[PDB]
Amino acid sequence: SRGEYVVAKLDDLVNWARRSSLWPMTFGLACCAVEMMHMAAPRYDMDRFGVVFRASPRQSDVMIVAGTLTNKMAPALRKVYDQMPEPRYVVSMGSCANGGGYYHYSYSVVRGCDRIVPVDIYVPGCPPTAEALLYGILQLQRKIKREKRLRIWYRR
Amino acid sequence: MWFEILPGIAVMAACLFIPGMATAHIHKFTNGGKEKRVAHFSYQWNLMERDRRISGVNRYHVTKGLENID
Amino acid sequence: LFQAEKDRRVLQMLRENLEEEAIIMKDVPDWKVGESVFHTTRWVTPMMGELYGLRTNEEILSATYGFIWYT
Amino acid sequence: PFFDVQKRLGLDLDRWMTIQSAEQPHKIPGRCHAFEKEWIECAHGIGGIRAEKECKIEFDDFVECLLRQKTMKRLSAIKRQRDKLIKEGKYTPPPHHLGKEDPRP
Amino acid sequence: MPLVYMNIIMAFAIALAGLLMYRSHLMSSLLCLEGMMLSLFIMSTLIILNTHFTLANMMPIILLVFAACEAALGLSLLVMVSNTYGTDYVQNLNLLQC
Amino acid sequence: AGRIASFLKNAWAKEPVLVASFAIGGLAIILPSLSPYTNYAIRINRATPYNYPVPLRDDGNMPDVPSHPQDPQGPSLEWLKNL
Amino acid sequence: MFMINILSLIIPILLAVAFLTLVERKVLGYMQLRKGPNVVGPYGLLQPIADALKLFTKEPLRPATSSISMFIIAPILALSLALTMWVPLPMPYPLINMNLGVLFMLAMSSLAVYSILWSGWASNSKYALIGALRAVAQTISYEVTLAIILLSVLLMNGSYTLSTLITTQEHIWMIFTSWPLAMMWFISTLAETNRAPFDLTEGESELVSGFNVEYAAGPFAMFFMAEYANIIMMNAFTAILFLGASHDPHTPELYTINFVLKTLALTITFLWIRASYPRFRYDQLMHLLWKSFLPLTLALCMWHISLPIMTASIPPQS
Amino acid sequence: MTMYIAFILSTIFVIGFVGFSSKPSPIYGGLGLIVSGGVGCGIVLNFGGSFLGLMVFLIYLGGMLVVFGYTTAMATEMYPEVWVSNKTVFGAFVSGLMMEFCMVYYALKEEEVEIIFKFNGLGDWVIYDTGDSGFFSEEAMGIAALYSYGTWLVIVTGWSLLIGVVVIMEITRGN
Amino acid sequence: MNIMLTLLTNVTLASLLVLIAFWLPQLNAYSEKTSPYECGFDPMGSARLPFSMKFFLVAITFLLFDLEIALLLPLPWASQTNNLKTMLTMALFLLILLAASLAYEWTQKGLEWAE
Ligand SMILES: CCCCCCCCCCCCCCCCC[C@@H](O)O[C@H](CO[C@H](O)CCCCCCCCCCCCCCC)COP(=O)(O)OCC[N+](C)(C)C
Ligand SMILES: CCCCCCCCCCCCCCCCC[C@@H](O)O[C@H](CO[C@H](O)CCCCCCCCCCCCCCC)COP(=O)(O)OCC[N+](C)(C)C
Ligand SMILES: CCCCCCCC/C=C\CCCCCCCC(=O)O[C@H](COC(=O)CCCCCCC/C=C/CCCCCCCC)COP(=O)(O)OCCN
Ligand SMILES: CCCCCCCC/C=C\CCCCCCCC(=O)O[C@H](COC(=O)CCCCCCC/C=C/CCCCCCCC)COP(=O)(O)OCCN
Ligand SMILES: C=C(C)[C@H]1Cc2c(ccc3c2O[C@@H]2COc4cc(OC)c(OC)cc4[C@@H]2C3=O)O1
Ligand code: SF4
Repeated sequence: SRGEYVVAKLDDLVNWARRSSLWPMTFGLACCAVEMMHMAAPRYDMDRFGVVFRASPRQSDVMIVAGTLTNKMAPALRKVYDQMPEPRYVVSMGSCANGGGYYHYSYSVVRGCDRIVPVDIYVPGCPPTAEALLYGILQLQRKIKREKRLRIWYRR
Repeated sequence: MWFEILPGIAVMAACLFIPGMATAHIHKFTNGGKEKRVAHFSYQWNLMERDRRISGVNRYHVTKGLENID
Repeated sequence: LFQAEKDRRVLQMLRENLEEEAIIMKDVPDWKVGESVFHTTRWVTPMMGELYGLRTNEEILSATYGFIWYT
Repeated sequence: PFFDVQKRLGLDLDRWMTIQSAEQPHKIPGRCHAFEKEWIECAHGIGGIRAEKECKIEFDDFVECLLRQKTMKRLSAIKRQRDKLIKEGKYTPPPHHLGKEDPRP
Repeated sequence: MPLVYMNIIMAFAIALAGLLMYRSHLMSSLLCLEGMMLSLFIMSTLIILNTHFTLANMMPIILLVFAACEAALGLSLLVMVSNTYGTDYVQNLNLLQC
Repeated sequence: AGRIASFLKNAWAKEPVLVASFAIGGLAIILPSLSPYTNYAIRINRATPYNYPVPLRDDGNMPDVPSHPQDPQGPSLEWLKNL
Repeated sequence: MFMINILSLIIPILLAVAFLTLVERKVLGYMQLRKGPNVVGPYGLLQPIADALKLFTKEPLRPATSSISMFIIAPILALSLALTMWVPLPMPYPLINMNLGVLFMLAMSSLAVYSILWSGWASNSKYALIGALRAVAQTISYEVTLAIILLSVLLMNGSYTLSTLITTQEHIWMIFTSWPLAMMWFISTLAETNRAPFDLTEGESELVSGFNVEYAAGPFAMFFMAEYANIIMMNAFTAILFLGASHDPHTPELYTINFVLKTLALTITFLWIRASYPRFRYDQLMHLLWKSFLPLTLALCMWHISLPIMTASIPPQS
Repeated sequence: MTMYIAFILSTIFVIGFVGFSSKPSPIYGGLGLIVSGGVGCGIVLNFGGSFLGLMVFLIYLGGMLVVFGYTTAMATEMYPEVWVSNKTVFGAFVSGLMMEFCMVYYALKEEEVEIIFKFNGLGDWVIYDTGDSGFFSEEAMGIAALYSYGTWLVIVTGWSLLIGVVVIMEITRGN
Repeated sequence: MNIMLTLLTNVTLASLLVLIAFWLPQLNAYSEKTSPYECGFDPMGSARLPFSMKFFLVAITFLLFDLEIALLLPLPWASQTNNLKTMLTMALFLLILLAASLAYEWTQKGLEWAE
């Protein structure tokens, strides 16, 4: 049908815009953030992929959890994530954010950020290299390229 | 590259060319091709009104030369 | 030259206004055609409401706001 | 109260602005220059009490030049009579009052 | 008088009535005073332009000047009042009676 | 000569902007009175014909008034054409 | 036919803003030993389109605490004033020919400030409030000096009309007559457009995002377009004021090209300026404008009042 | 009454006056005064006073910005009031709007005197002058004559401004 | 007429842009999302509480100086008078008083912010 073709093209166009212009919130916790700083460094230059740090949660598309989430910090992390306008995506960076990591058996550590927020991409490492984080970012872009919102609305 | 900034600057220049050039072209087209008259003071406006009245077509830009003296 | 043409144009428009004012005012009981509002008998410059009053709105705008609105 | 130091010293601190018939820049006249000139010359030295009564004609002309109330009333009468004649269809305004006048320089 | 003159005059009357009534804030009454100056400026400008009084074209400008000082004056008083009470409420100006 | 010089040197060392501002202001105040071209400026301002020159009615004894614009009488702007 | 002219003035300016985003990103990249956007499209040419599409397809949030009416009004006012800035500019023929163009543009800028003021106040955020007060301070710092600078430079033009500036500079540039003013004027524009080193109302190093911290998606996009359009317009105004190109009444294309080149040069000058130095404290900017720029501006105003009288060189227009 | 432009602008002028005359939160009052200043600039421009309108608009915009700065500091009003958030503010706003409407209706349909005198209408275009001359602006020359004719005005105005600066310094001293 | 059309078109374009911004994307508002932002943790007080301004005196001075610029605005026209000496004297006198006001407030520590 022509409607199917139209919604397919519109979904592609919409997906392309979202994938291309990804704005992660300027937010780091621990060790891994330093590696994130190296992804914005001249060698890798995430800005050339359309990726721009933005301080305000509202003007942010991605939240990169780069570091250990503690029990004292979890409410703050949840709050900023909530204040991101949709669509929003979460990338878990490093062992500490993935599953607690080297502080897994600690009284003051949340064992993985996925108990607080839903996670899209899990980047392993301690810390993941700037190439590892960049690979995870491109994987998230490929995942966004794969999603279909207008097709589901049309079939439903 | 450093010359890869040039395509964006060229697109900027192409975009910024359009306002002034289009304004000049529209001014020529609407006023008969002769640089739309400027009336900063009332005397110039009176001149324009006289031209419009004597044009016989209600357009100020239509100019009557020596061929109206018989 | 412009002064002479302005004088003739104003006088002509006043004369047409007077002739029509006579035409409309047939049977108004105590109406004097062409009566002034000034005690003095000297010339008084027309109000421009006296000139384009009985005329179409387009040239009323042209006479009033024509210069101000022209840019 | 009023200490006329300007008249005593011949200074003209603020008398240049009191009337519109007094030496405007570039000789630009007021819209009712003649009427105010006549009214001022009528009542120059006779005094306020005599001026308010003996120079009332010039003052009335000046005020009706300023506000044009009588002219507005006359024009409104003309307009309403023309409108009532038109509404019942007996006037037929001429072409030159409808925008069809042969223009002149 | 045209309708424009009556509109400006009634705007001045509205601003004066707004000043003469105080709700709680001194800043609102200062705004009403400045509105009265604005209405006076507009009215005098229309009167001068209509009658072609050339030399009077400068008096509205002077008018604006003596608005600002007055406005400035008011603002100064306000901060002092605030410094005494922490609020610009006219209720606190009640130490002196009739 | 020995006190104001030291004061000016210190002011130039510390506040060059104020020294420049006061110098420019003093020059702008003083030089216009000491200039021969101010009268020329006033004459140029007077020579601009903003409004119509209304002719005077001939009574018979006005030798300094011209009868035609190109007559030798009347003001001349040849001082302006070479200025 | 006037609507066609309005659209021809509006749409190309928006496109030029969209691509000035790319130009600034690439200039900063190459000045910081990197490349900048070069992936989305050839040489990054499609990056602005992607950014706009992403921004206008993302949801907009209305804060519960914030007043909604003024919150919505502020970006509309900012963008509309940014677009209205361009109508009196002669290129070489203005869209609207005004007898008082400088005054109109100056007044319009004052109106534009309120949108920032109302964005900060209406957001009801402590961070939002701080940026708005910095905007108040900045405007208080810069307007007076900017106004006297315009008056002093226009004393040699004879009138406030912008089309007379081309005739004034038919033989020489105005910057050869008033270079000490131009410098200050340049700095004043940097303060008027909230640009580095005076990016204080939206200071990201202290205020996270400044006045528009609570804004997202479309309203934020409109604020961003208003910012960049104001940048380009002020640089065009500087070019017309101080760098007077020659005009051929039979060939206005040459004037348009030369003016556009000068405007682009000044815009690249702002981009070069932002990367080079750190942000000013908002009290240091006020002290710089009042204790340094104001005395020189007053002295130069006196000098430029006196000079035509001293040299018998008063401009024509009454 | 052609295009009703002057009348519409005057009506908006009075509406903005009523809005800030209802004594609501100062932020709203400044907004209304800005609106009234802009429409007053338009009214003055329609009569040929371009410089005065632009001048009045410019002064008020600068003045209001200062008023906003002061309101944020000293009239903050934790729950700021809008024209529909309070009983008395809405009452005053509605009363002003209805007085505007009734006076307009009576003066337009009828010819009634309010305080001074009555009116007829027919638009504000009638009072014009059809003056046809000049390579200059009469308003511009009238304003520029301040430095040649109004020397006394310049003296008193400059003295007043300097004294005003001294007055502000002395008043805000405290101690 | 042309300027009013220009303003109307600009305002209409901005309003259409904001309408597209608010009606095109999918919206899922909830209480947590709309809460005021303050670095994750909930703000202590409110935005409405008084905000001390340390440059109030400079603000009043700007109010007074703003008026002075209006007086200086008509100077270009005033330069065309036949009484050039009087106009120059008055313009210089006005600028000298403006500079004297600035100097007086500077020396009286009026340009320094409150602590
Ligand atoms: C006129 C309408 C105006 C409003 C709408 C906007 C109009 C213009 C919008 C822009 C049109 C083109 C945008 C997309 C251009 C394609 C770019 C291309 O690179 O995308 C590829 C293909 O894109 C998708 O197949 C489809 C995207 C576009 C959808 C079709 C176009 C629909 C709009 C056509 C214009 C008219 C629209 C009318 C709407 C009313 C996928 O690339 P990607 O794999 O990521 O790149 C990876 C980089 N690597 C290689 C290094 C890894
Ligand atoms: C009795 C004691 C006197 C001294 C006391 C001083 C206190 C009073 C303030 C000043 C009073 C002096 C009166 C000056 C009024 C100005 C009018 C007069 O002087 O003539 C003018 C001359 O003005 C000159 O510029 C000289 C006067 C300017 C004075 C300079 C500054 C004075 C200020 C000092 C006191 C002010 C307060 C303190 C300031 C620090 C006009 O000249 P002209 O252009 O041919 O005519 C124009 C009219 N046309 C166009 C029809 C031809
Ligand atoms: C009546 C003449 C008018 C014409 C000239 C005026 C034009 C405009 C200039 C005046 C503008 C306002 C000036 C205000 C002056 C105030 C100075 C002041 O108080 O600042 C002092 C410092 O200023 C000084 O050093 C004192 C004055 C310095 C010299 C001023 C000029 C002296 C004479 C110079 C010119 C002489 C004539 C020209 C010759 C030039 C050579 C060719 C304190 O510094 P702070 O910033 O507060 O703090 C610093 C510590 N943290
Ligand atoms: C013969 C008769 C002539 C009449 C007089 C004319 C001669 C005048 C001679 C002096 C003129 C100099 C004035 C130039 C401008 C004044 C600059 C100034 O003095 O301010 C600086 C400050 O200037 C700055 O800090 C600028 C900061 C922002 C920098 C932004 C980028 C730098 C400039 C980029 C290039 C600018 C291009 C200008 C022209 C552009 C084209 C229009 C001093 O500040 P502080 O050192 O902090 O002193 C205060 C503490 N005591
Ligand atoms: C914005 C670009 C240029 C760079 C800079 C930058 C990022 C990403 C994240 C951050 C950041 O800098 C800030 C400030 O300096 C540190 C220093 C830190 O370690 C000392 C640290 O660890 C959590 C975090 C931070 C901030 C962190 O949010 O990309
Ligand atoms: S995963 Fe390793 S490098 Fe990253 S924050 Fe945790 S401990 Fe530091």
